[PDB]
Amino acid sequence: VLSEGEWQLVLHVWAKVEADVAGHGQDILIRLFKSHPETLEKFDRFKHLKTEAEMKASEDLKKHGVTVLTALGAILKKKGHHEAELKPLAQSHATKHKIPIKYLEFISEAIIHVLHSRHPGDFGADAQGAMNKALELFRKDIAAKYKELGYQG
Ligand code: HEM
Repeated sequence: VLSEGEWQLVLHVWAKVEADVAGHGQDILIRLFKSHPETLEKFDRFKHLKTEAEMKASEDLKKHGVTVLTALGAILKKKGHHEAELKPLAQSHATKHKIPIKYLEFISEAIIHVLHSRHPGDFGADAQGAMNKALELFRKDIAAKYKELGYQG
């Protein structure tokens, strides 16, 4: 359970993300795909992209970055009371898109890296720990729905 102080740190940096959702979404998906190439293979939409330059030029990848960060932002602004928003996301990522929990750990590392790079004055170590905790809470609760459905592994 995050404290109110930890939520404030998370949502303070998140409001900075919201000034450039698309740019962040690009940088986070590119870092995920470069750091963990197995993740790119899960997207038939993107698996043609073979260089970072082709990634950065793809408008469809930039669109999907916005989709991902808009969904994450709506879950973070619920401060933990996010059951309605996670149900459908866990259901599609377990049963349709076939994404292991560990790749949600990987995209959480890429989100934390990109926020540190873009917002270092609002993303010191207090806020990095709080955002770590918020992304762990997201993973914990998606993993419980995976397990329900027979996909925790
Ligand atoms: C912060 C974590 C994530 C969030 C909030 C998120 C959110 C979303 C949303 C909102 C959609 C479209 C609606 C849906 O299908 O449920 C989607 C689609 C999808 N996601 Fe995620 N996602 C996340 C992580 C990942 C990861 C780590 C992968 C792959 C490694 C992944 C793979 C996919 C795929 C393959 C689609 C379908 C894309 C398409 O072909 O249009 N997701 N995601």
